[PDB]
Amino acid sequence: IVGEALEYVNIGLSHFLALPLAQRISLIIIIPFIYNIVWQLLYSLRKDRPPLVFYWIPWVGSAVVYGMKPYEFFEECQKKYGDIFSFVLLGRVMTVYLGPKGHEFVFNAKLADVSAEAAYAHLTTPVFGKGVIHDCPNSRLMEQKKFVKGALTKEAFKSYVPLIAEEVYKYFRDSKNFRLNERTTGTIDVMVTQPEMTIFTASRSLLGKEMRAKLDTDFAYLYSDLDKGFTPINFVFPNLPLEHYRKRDHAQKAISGTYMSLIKERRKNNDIQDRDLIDSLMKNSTYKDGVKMTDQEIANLLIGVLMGGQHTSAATSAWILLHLAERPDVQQELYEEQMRVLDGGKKELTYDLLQEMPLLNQTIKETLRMHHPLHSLFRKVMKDMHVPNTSYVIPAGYHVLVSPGYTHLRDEYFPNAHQFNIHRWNNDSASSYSVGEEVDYGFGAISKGVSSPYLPFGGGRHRCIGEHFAYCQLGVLMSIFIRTLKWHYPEGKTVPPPDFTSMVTLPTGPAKIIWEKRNPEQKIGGR
Ligand code: HEM
Ligand SMILES: C[C@@H](c1ncncc1F)[C@](O)(Cn1cncn1)c1ccc(F)cc1F
Ligand SMILES: OC[C@H]1O[C@@H](O)[C@H](O)[C@@H](O)[C@@H]1O
Repeated sequence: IVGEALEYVNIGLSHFLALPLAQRISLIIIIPFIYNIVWQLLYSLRKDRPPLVFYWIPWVGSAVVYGMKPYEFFEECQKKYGDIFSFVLLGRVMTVYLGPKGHEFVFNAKLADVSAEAAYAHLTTPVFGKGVIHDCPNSRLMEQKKFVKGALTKEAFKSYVPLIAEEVYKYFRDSKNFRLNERTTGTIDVMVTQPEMTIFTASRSLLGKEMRAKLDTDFAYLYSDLDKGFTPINFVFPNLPLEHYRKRDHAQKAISGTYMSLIKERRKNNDIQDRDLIDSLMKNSTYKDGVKMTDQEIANLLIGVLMGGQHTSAATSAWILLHLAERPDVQQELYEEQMRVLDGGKKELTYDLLQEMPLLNQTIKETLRMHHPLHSLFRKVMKDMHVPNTSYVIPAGYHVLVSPGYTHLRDEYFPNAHQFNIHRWNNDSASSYSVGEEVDYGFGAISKGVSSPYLPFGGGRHRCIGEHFAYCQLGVLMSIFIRTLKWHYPEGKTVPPPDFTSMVTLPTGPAKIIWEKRNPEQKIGGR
C-alpha cells in the first residue's frame, strides 16, 4: 500500500500552511528562485530552441545588462552561443538573431509570423493617441506610411530647404546658446541645442508656420511634457497615477487639439494648399476600403511622426557635432566642399546643391553607422517560426530582436568599425539604395532583400519613410554649422559614450562643445 504516501502528502500540505510567517515568506522567494534555475537547466536540453542566456533573478532576466550595455551583451552572447540566442527580459523571452541573416529573418518575416504593433503598442499609443501607428492593423499602418510619404517628395524638399535654413539662422541669432550678432565664441551642451533646433526646423517645414509660431509661447512646455512620456518605462508602467503620466496625457490632448483646431479651421476656409504635412494629410488620408482618417487620428499621426523624427534626428545631429569637434580635418574638408559647391557662399543652398555635397552626406552616413539611434527592433512572434538551416523553432509568444546597429560596429563588415571615417563611403554617399529587386507593401517600392550589413533605416514592411527628410534636415543644418562655425572640445574632453537606457542611443550628458564664429563680423539680419 502506497495510499499512505497520499495521506502524508495531505499532512505535509497542512504542515506547510502552518509554517510561521518568516518561513512562508522565506519559501515565497526560495521556491520560485529554485524552480527558475531548475527550469533553465531542463530548457538547455531542448534541441529545437536557441540557447538561453542564464539568469538568476526570475522575471527580471538579463534586463540590467541588456538595458545598460546592449552591444556588449550581444558580443559576449555571440561568442558563447553564436548568432542566435534567447534571453529573458522583464517577463518576456527575446530571441536575438545577429548579423545580416538576422536582418533577413526579422525584417523580412511574414506578416502572419510576427507583429511589430503587438510589441510596441504599449510604448507609443499612450504618447501618440489612439487609432494610429501601433494602435491599428498593419494594413492601416501601411497606408498611413503612404499618406505621410506623400508630403515627402523631391519638390517638397525643394521648398523645405530654405525654410529649414531660415530656422537655423534664426536659432543662431536668437538662442541664448549662440547670439551670433553679439558673441563670437561660446560653449553649448549639444543635448540642449540639438533637440531645440530639431523641433524648430521640423515644425516649420512639416507642420507649417502656425505650429512653428506656437513654439514661441508657453505651448512649448506641452511638447516637453509629451516628450517626457516617450520613455522605455511604458513597457512596464504605461499608466500610473502620477504627475508624469498626467502631464503627458494632458499634453497629448492639448497638442492634438491644437492640430485639430488648425485642421478644422483650414477646411472651414477651404485654405488647403500644398505647404506642409497637414495640408497633405487633409487631402490624402482615405484608406483603400473608403474609410477616412478622423481629425483626431490625423493629429495623432502628426504627433507620432514628429516625435519619432524628433528623437532620431536630434540624436544624430548631436553625434555629428560631437565627432567633428575632435576632427578639425573633417571640418576643414567639409568647409572646402561648401566653398566649391556654393561658389564661395554666393550661391543659396538648395535641395539640388545638397545632392552635390557628397562629403557632407557621407558624414551623416558614417554617423548613422557608428550611432544607430535604435539599438534594438522588436517583433512579437505570432506563429511558430523555423529558423532556416537549423533545428530551432521560435514558438509563438516569444519576441524576436534584430540589431542592425550592432552589425554596423563589426570589423568583419566595416574595417576598423570603431573609427569614424567618412571616406569609407567614397563613391557611395547615398543614404541607402536597393541593391536589386524591389517590393511594395503599401507605401512605395523598397528593396526586397534586407541582408545589407548597413541598415540605418531598417527594411521590409516597417522600413523608415523619414530617411530623405532626415538627410535634407541634417544636411541643411550641418551645411550652415560648417559655413558659420568651427568648434572643438573643452580641454581633456572627448566623444562621450552612448546612453542606451533612453528611447534612442543619445550621447551621455553633459556633452559640451566650444564654438567660434568663422567670420566674427558676420551679422544675421531680420527682426
Ligand atoms: C536619422 C533619422 C532616422 C533613423 C535612423 C530612422 C530609423 C528607422 C528605423 C530603423 C525604422 C524601422 C523600425 C522597425 O523596423 O521596427 C524606422 C521606421 C519608421 N520611421 Fe524612421 N528613422 C529616422 C528618421 C525618421 C523621420 C524623420 C521620420 C518621419 C518624418 C521617421 C518615420 C518613421 C516611420 C513612419 C517608420 C515606420 C514604422 C513602422 O512601419 O513600423 N523616421 N525608422
Ligand atoms: C516605434 C519607435 C521605436 N521603435 C523601436 N525602438 C525605439 C523606438 F522609439 C519608432 O520606430 C522610432 N522611430 C523610427 N523613426 C523615427 N522614430 C517610431 C516609428 C514610427 C513613428 F511614427 C514613431 C516612432 F517613434
Ligand atoms: O508640391 C508637392 C506637395 O505635396 C503636398 O501634398 C505636400 O503637402 C507638400 O509638402 C508638397 O510640397
